[PDB]
Amino acid sequence: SVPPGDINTQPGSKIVFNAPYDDKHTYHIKITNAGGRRIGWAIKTTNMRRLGVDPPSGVLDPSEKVLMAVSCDTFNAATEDLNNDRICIEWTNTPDGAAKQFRREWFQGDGMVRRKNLPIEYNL
Amino acid sequence: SVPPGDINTQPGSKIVFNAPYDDKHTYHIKITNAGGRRIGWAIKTTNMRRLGVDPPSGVLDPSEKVLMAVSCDTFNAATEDLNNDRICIEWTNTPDGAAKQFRREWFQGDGMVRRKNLPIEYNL
Amino acid sequence: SVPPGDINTQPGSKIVFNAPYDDKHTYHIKITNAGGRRIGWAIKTTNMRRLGVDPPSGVLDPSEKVLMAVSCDTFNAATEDLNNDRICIEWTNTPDGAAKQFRREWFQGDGMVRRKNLPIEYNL
Amino acid sequence: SVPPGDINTQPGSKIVFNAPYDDKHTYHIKITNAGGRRIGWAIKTTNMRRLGVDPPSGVLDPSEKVLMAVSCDTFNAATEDLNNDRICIEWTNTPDGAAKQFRREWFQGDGMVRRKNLPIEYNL
Repeated sequence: SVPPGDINTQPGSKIVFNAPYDDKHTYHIKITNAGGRRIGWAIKTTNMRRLGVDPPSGVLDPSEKVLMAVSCDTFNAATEDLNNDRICIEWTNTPDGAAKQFRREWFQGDGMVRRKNLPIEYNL
Repeated sequence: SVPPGDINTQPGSKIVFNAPYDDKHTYHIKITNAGGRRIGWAIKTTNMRRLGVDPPSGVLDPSEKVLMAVSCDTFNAATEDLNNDRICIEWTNTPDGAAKQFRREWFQGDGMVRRKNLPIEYNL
Repeated sequence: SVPPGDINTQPGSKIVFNAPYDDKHTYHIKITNAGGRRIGWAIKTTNMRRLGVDPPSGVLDPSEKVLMAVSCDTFNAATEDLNNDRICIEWTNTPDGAAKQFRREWFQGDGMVRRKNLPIEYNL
Repeated sequence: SVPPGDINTQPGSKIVFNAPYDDKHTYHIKITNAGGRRIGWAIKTTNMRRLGVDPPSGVLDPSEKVLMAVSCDTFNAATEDLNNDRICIEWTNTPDGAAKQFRREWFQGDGMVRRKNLPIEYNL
């Protein structure tokens, strides 16, 4: 079809997790549909074990926005890696007559898919 | 960046596998860079067990073309599923000064990725 | 008297506030008495208006620890200064036979006072 | 950093103000840097109204010394408080490459601060 529009994030470059890490911390993100047509987006992390999202996917009209929540479980910054965590944002436009309900398919089918990465910075 | 150009396939819609399935059959595909800029492409199947590709990924200048070979091992069209096989083609443009050598990364970064599906039709 | 012992913080260098700034966010800090004797500590910020602490002061035995909560009200990262916020930690040892209850006086007295700074980093 | 060195005073324990109190009396103090490194010092009184200092703060190399002048305005011993006056001496070491010029900051900063009290004795 036609390349999708951009989205806006807050933060818009990274995301910092401040210690101490001995309690489930919950940060937030603002997704904003900068685009002209609707969109479908979905999130992917690098640590299903540690991080958590919700909601993991959705539909946004244009100029519409959403607030999703990232979680971080406890852990041991001493031991684990901290340079390789990331937050992945995928989105694409929605099929000519779509319903407000995310449909995985949209990605699977032939078409264009956009990305954005939000890396996690661990602050000790 | 900028949405990638289209590619051309032969076949361009599906791909049929004719029985009997008692040997390893080897079909072919023609990928053609219809685009204006170089591209990086890579293939994904739905049955790592049954199908096989080669080469699995590459770089194509514009108007350049390639011939890849699909394989199909023996099996038992009685017992297994045949409605769910697929061939996946992913491609994207290449970084402003790239070396002719596919680099996975190209996909990983933030940006645009195109896809095309070639479904496998089993003919009994 | 005798120079006070060190304390440990989590984080231990700075503290990041991630946008968006349209909701009161509440971060935490871990203070830990690395010292050999009891201590009295108290906190000072640079923006009584924006930030907030609690508890603002206390007493910690040795090896004892505390968790204080920093708050951040809403604001307008476009208007305000963001390079000049700081978190101040002051502590000193306690009088030979003290009761666990912070006493301002301890500072006002004759002897030694230790300071540690936690600067606030605003992440947009 | 590192705990500061001691200083020496003359007097070194108190300071007496002899009546009559019907005129501005001007006493003196000798501050002496007993320490190994430079220092920054500053004075605080308990009666901005009655007492006065000058100079109020300075820098002293090691073994260097200074003479500051305390003032005492007229008043009415017969009724005013006389048990609560004090003279406060604060000092700390100076930043590795400092300019002989007192900088308030030094105190505000990340480090240790020493005190010494000179109480005022009113002699009737």
